Amino acid sequence: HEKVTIAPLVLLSALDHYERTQTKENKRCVGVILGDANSSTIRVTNSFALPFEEDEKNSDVWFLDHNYIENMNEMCKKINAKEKLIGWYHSGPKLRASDLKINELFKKYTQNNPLLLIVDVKQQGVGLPTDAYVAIEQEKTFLHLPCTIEAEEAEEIGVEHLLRIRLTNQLKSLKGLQSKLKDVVEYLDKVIHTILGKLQDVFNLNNLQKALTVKTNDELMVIYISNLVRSIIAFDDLIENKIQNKKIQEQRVKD
Amino acid sequence: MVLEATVLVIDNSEYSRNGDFPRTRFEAQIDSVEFIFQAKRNSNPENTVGLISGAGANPRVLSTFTAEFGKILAGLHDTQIEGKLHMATALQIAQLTLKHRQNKVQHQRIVAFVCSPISDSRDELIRLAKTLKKNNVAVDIINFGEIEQNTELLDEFIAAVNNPQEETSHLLTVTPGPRLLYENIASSPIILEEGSS
Amino acid sequence: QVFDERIKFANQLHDEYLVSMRYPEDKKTQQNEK
Amino acid sequence: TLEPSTSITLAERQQLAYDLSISALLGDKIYNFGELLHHPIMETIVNDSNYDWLFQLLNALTVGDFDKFDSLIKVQISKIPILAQHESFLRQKICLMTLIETVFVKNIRMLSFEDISKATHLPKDNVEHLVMRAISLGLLKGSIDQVNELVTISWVQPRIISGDQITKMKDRLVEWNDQVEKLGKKMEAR
Amino acid sequence: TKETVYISSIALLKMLKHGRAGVPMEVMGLMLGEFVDDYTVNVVDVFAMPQSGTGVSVEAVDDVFQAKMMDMLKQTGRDQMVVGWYHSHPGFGCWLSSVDVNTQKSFEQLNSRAVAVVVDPIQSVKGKVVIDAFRLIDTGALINNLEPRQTTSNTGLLNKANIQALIHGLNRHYYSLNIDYHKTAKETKMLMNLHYEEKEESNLAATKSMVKIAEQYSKRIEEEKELTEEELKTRPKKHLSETADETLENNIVSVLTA
Amino acid sequence: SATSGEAAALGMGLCMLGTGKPEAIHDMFTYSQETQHGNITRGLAVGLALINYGRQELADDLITKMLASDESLLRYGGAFTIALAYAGTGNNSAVKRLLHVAVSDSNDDVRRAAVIALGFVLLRDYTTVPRIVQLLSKSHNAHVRCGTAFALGIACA
Repeated sequence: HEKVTIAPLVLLSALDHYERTQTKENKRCVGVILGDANSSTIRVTNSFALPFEEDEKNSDVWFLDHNYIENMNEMCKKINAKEKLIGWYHSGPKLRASDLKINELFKKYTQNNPLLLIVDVKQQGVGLPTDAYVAIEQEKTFLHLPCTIEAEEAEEIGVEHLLRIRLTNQLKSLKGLQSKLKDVVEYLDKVIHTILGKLQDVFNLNNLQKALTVKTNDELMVIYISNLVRSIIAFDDLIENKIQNKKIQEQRVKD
Repeated sequence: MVLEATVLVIDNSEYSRNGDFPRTRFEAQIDSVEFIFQAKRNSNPENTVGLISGAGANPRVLSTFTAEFGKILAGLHDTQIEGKLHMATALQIAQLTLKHRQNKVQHQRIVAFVCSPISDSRDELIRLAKTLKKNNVAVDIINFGEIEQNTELLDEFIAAVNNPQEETSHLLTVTPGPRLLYENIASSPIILEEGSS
Repeated sequence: QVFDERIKFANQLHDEYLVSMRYPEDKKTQQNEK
Repeated sequence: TLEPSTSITLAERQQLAYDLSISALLGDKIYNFGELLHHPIMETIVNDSNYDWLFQLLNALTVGDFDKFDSLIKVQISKIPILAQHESFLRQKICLMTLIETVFVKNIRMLSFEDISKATHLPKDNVEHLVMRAISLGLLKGSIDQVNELVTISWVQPRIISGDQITKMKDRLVEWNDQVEKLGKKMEAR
Repeated sequence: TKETVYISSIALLKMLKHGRAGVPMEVMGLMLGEFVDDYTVNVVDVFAMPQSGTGVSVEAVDDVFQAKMMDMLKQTGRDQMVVGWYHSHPGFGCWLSSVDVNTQKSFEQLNSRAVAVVVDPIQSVKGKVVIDAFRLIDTGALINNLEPRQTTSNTGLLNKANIQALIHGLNRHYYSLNIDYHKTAKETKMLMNLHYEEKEESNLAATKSMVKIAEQYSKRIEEEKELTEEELKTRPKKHLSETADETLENNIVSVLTA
Repeated sequence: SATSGEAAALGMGLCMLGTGKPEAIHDMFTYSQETQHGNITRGLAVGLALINYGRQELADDLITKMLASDESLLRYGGAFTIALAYAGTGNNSAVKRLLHVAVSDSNDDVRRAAVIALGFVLLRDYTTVPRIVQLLSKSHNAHVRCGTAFALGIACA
């Protein structure tokens, strides 16, 4: 499928709009993103912040000002003519029921499929909390795409100024397992469909990995064979340094 | 008289296309917004009028405060022509809209044109009227064409927000006589007793 | 299992290479040179 | 799309349910009786006047009595030649999928000819004929070995009608959560 | 003297991306923030001026476009006034020309606290951003001639030529400054997200390597055979060590898949 | 007002010398984080070091809280707190804490504050002072080489 790539300028901007706005009482901060969604890799080069207010007890009441949409368009076209509105982002990982109503507001302004961006301001997860969903025909479903970081000298350089393998992956696997454990327990309390369909396919596709263990060790010893000649070459580097240091000792005594 | 923020709430519901005005009443409110726009813009040097459609299109906003009538009149033709009117969630949209106005010294006022009566209970309007009363928000209700087939359901909303005419709680009843549309709200105390016309 | 003990002999000699390296050269800095 | 709007009255549902009963019995495409339980088809109609044959579909496929199939459809319907070819195609899927979940323990889904020959009451020639037809449709990735009398079957069918394995798979996820946690703590110290 | 000018971490990436996009034309943008007396300049948010082909002249500043955008920023949570503007100088150092100084003099009557910042997005790609600020004179600590800018430490004058010629004598239209950035505990982890999504991407390199696993180790061993004969004809080590180091890391990752 | 606030921060520290007031520790530390003034914040960090004088292990409560903060000015005064409390006869754990602050932290002002604080804990013996200084005087970050230069001027003078 497609891919989502976001520069750290957009990631840091969405995370800094929570403290500046001083949003409290468990509310959300909605903002718009700019970029080019026409290619297979969506690149977000710009982001903004718009005022958003929605009632917690009533999900049928929402308000969004359209002046900021027309004001930022006239502002960007006078600066960067290659940037258009590809969608919008939210302030939290948890999805609400208003995602379908907000999608109808930008469908007239956006000339392509609206991109749903999800950014966690709390950063209570592991790895990259930022999520990217794509709304397509289901009524409507949200297809998620992997989010990456843009590699360029216009962004990552400023990151290096501010700031300055499997062990991390195993901790990420525990996060995915705990999500399925709580989903099954909470499902039984509400009773006594798409999740159960894909759950039985995981078990049948690590008890099954033991059948290939006979053929697994075939390429495992090759690593040790590659490491055997790897360690032998390491002696030629250390012994040559000993011979080099031995010649330095003779130069200091004769001096 | 002084600077104020006017928000016009129209009705896109199914009964708004009736013949209270010649041709289609759904297209009649095009002149109603234009009449208020020309009256308020000529009274004060800086004034803006908003537009909110809460019937059948969900609580959306066609146009916010602006000084141009081009996009306001154009958005009325392509909007939703039929639906269900809900005045409980529509007035809450204009409340948060008044914070986006130009000057903070402008008087808060909401003008809503109700075509058909809502099917929702009137208990929600009791707590809604007390919310706008504490923030000193002027409420302008125009009820026309719904008085024949039903009693006014917004009378309880006005009774709780009831205030003298110098502050809030302005209730109007248009006589169903052979009178022009822009002349119905002209004789009503809306643009009367102001600085200039 | 045999391949594991062979690499241990490599890392052992690397640490034994670090046992005496700079030690005979420690007296070169304190003694005044030319 | 009929239930939400566009003439939700029961006038059009009575003529539609008559077509749903004919398409479910004859149609070999999507399961057999599985889709009938999802939509309230039999709940909106009566149990008599040739509407009872839908209930006999679940009892004939699970049990397998030959007297049930003969009385499941009379001559006013079965005279259509479509059922003559699909007569053996209805019971081939249910009897096969029943033996798959029964033989499954851990890594072994393998079946033999004698296990299928008892359920379908057919010789070894008809075993490879009926099962291969369902495999070619994409329902199973496995195959059949005629020499060693072994049938290897992979996992394709999503196996709907859950609730038996939900409590069982919940403890299996705990086993995976424990193995990763134990091996994860060992990688921190060493 | 030396003065510490605090700049938010969000303003750095915005001023860098704006000036780096267009290489020529020497773009410009405004800033927002607060002040602490005369010895501290704080920058919170920055503003982006519209593009013009005049190269930052007196006609490139639009008061109509500036007044309309600041009214929308007050409703988005920005209460801070304009602390100055930044000007990009690609290919050069940090210095002010005759046009930049004359343009800077036009804003002295409007806001005397305005700060003219010289940013170089081109030469800042080495990991250390080269940037400097120039503040106007609001006095109140000064009048005619006095000694502002306490807390004198860290870097020196630098700049190029004329700006460092007169510091205490003429402080009016130009004097040197320093750049500092303020961070918090939450903003640190915001850029730490670079390292199960990455777990699947880590196995993608080993997935395609399983087909070439015979050809991958073969090309490495045959390469080490030619490097070994190089040391035999010597009577080298750097080329042999760098080749072997790439093979050691590839073997450990393959074990991680098991 | 930061004009007269710089003197008030350094004035209260001389009154808290020796034992000092226990309630003055939490009041000056909490107000420093809520102060937006540059000269007042750096002055309170120096004042916190003047509060605890000769406390040795009794000052570990304030030392831990000051070193745990991510602020630049708060980490500056944390090195002087160890210097005054451990002044004269010191502890082996006091110097170890000063060495880790001048290495891991990237602030040039905090690194130089930890290396100059080594002269106060070594006041017991002035002979072994240059032994540590000669190792830290050859390092990079000339700001550190300045703080190590006074280490012989604080003690061996």
